[PDB]
Amino acid sequence: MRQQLIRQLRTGLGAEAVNKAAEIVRAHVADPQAQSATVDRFLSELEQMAPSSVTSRLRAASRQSLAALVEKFDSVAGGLDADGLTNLADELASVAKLLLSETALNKHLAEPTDDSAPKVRLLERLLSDKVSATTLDLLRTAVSNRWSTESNLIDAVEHTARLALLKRAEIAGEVDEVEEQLFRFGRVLDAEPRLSALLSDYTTPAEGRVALLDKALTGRPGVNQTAAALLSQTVGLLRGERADEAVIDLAELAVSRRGEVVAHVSAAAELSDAQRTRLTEVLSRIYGRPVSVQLHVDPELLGGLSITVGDEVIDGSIASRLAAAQTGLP
Amino acid sequence: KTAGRVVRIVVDVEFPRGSVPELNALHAVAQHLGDSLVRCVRGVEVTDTG
Amino acid sequence: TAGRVVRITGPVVDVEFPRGSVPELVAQHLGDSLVRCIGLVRGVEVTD
Amino acid sequence: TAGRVVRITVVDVEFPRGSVPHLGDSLVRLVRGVEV
Amino acid sequence: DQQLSAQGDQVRSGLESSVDGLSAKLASRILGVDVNS
Amino acid sequence: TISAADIEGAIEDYVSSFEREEIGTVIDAGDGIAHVEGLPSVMTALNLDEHSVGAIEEGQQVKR
Amino acid sequence: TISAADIEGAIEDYVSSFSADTEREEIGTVIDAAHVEGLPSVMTQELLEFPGGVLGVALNLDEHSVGAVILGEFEKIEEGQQVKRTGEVVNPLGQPIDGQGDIA
Amino acid sequence: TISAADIEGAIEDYVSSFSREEIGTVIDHVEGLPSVMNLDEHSVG
Repeated sequence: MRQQLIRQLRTGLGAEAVNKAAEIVRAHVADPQAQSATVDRFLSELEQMAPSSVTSRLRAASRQSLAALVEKFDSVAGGLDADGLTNLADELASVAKLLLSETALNKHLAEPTDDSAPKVRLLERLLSDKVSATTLDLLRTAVSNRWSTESNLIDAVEHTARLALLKRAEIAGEVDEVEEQLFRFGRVLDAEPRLSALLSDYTTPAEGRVALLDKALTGRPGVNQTAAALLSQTVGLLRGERADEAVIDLAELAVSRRGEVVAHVSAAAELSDAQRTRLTEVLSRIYGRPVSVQLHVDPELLGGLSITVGDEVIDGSIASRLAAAQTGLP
Repeated sequence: KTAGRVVRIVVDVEFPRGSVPELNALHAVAQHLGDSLVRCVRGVEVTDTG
Repeated sequence: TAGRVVRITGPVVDVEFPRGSVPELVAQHLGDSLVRCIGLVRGVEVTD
Repeated sequence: TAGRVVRITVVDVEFPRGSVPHLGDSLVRLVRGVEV
Repeated sequence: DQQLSAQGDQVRSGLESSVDGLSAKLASRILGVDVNS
Repeated sequence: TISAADIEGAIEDYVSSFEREEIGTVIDAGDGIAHVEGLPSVMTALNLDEHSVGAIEEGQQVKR
Repeated sequence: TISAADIEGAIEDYVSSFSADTEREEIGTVIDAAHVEGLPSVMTQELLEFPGGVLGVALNLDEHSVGAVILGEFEKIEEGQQVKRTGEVVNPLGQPIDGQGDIA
Repeated sequence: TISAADIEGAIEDYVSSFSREEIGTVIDHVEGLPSVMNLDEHSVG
């Protein structure tokens, strides 16, 4: 019974002490100098941290076929001009919506078969002249391979379209602009679930949803044209994915094309340019391959950073330290 | 807002992401089925006490 | 040419192999290059 | 206007829309494809 | 237990004085740089 | 991408395209029951449907 | 007699020993309830930590998710929570329930 | 560049753009009848 009382004393003292510590932390970190110092200390820890040695949904057939199709696009899209790329993307999106609309045609174009000649003949007879030669070649390559499910087919086509647009963005040299715009649109779509839900409903006609997107946040004066086109094309062909998740996938793919990895860094406040460069360098060193850092701002962190790449998270948030202290009591 | 709507009728109720009631009383929660659905006229608004 | 564990349901283990390397009866061929063989981690290499 | 066998389990036959003599999608519950 | 309860009520008041030091040290630890407060 | 009713003819052409022998492919096989994709002309192979034929190693060629 | 010296020391040592160093960690998300997406390297029968100190064990593993059996206070589990992997395979956990104290 | 109110203009404009008696069709189960009193998002038992 004595030790029972002692334990009650321990829990009470710990709870009050940790509450006082939390108040002290909150008071001390309100100063922006405190925020910057916390971020700098966490970055130091990050340099001290050891490096990490280490389209998933696609199965074997779909994944291999998509690899073949992306290789084919890389081959064909070598010297195509920017206007040609805008075209090619347009025809690819049109064909994707065609396949989606014509369920029977997609079905017949889906089943794997040892001989690809009948499928190629079918495509040529269908749209030999309705689209340019490069589109014909890409679609022929896409149908030649096998797909685990018919859906993957259209996915592959859609992928190519996105790639094409990204390519012209690269030709424009504004890859950074389009990536930033795509991430911002993903943020606002996630923040406004109603807009995503109204856009993420294929049942309604696609033209109306595209017009809604254009008028709401995509026809704005200060929006990169390539990003707007990519987002409108994505929503137009949308199959049932959440619009915000679709935009996040677009941004992730855009960064992937540059060979980098997206790192979602959550901070209490915005970071300095020097801090941003240091963070990018340390994250690249830890993960090896270069990483592009996207800043979320959340006051509840109280300081530090909460980085996350892939399925891995480095939680330096001060609030996390406070929670650990709360749960670490005897 | 943050009010769900009946989807299937045991009644399945679909809530906005980030507003799913905890495993709660609703007015027109047994399981979280994912995609912000929970299991407890289709489309009637549903509110959570919290 | 070596498979990788895809599902671990107690003793049952679904393993995925490359296209032309599926082992022969591995208690069952689930199709799509998967087989259902009878502290494991998904993705660990499996050798035929 | 003539149906065709799709599954032979019981036989399922698909018919042109508006010609269904009923599993939906115009199906109704030997070589597959023979016209009915 | 009444003697024990009285001891508890006395010691909790006695130790309330030192909570400032413990909380300050804990904040010092979970900030990396010591906080004087 | 205007698509007229040519599709309906085209599919028919495709449907007719598939003198050469009809070879199926085992898609899965367990518990003594196999499924074969292909063999569009196979006679009633217990269960037949638009996907496969319910009659060994995956990928084997199956004679009609 | 309950000397306040030990009373204060039992917390002073903990405070002086608290060091929650940021550890590079692999997480997942509860998709329904619990099934957890992510945790690619989770071992079969691994111990998982859900928010609120809840504990689960990973039994069913597949390409989509991880089925985890919660070892108590399942009512605290919500879709979207973050699940951490402990990396390792009196109540059955060894925690005393009588209340007589701790155990070595 | 984001107002968060022009979004409202667009969304309610579209909702108004949508706006008759509701008629269901037999699928095998009735599709449609969104306001009908075994109900699920696909069809009606």
